[PDB]
Amino acid sequence: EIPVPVQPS
Amino acid sequence: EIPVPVQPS
Amino acid sequence: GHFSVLLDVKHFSPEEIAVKVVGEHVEVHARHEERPDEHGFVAREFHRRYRLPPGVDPAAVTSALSPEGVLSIQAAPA
Amino acid sequence: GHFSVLLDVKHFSPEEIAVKVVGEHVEVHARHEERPDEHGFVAREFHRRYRLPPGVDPAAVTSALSPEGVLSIQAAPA
Repeated sequence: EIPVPVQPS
Repeated sequence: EIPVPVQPS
Repeated sequence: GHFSVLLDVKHFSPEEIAVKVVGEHVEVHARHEERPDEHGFVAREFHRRYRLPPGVDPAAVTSALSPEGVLSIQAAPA
Repeated sequence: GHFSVLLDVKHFSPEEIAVKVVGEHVEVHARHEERPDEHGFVAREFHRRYRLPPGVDPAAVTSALSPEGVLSIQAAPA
């Protein structure tokens, strides 16, 4: 399992 | 706690 | 008193919706297990809570689901 | 290969959305704790799963949330 950061845009 | 049946209509 | 709410529960079948009176509140718990769709799989869940007015008997609370997917929870005036 | 999905996540803030690569799938887990509304309280939760094509490196998967509430998950062509 790899986490994916949710980038604010 | 009391359960409420969801009557199909 | 009375109680009357209308809810849109479009993604859930009658067996996927649980209505209960807990304390001074009416709780709606809707959950559907993972199901296929246009792009992947989707599982959905919600919990709504409404207060039950003092003059309303919890035993007088009924719930019905219309073929349009509108859940109505009611307790007739006492 | 590539991966590109767009999702409407209108009820959730960036901190309420978790994107992860588990196996051969990209998972989106969105959850918000109970919050007030016009008639009562409401808590919402969803789980979406999409498959990750073979030529796509899981480390190349990025995610961003637009001010309109559109979540885009992408992995540029390799």
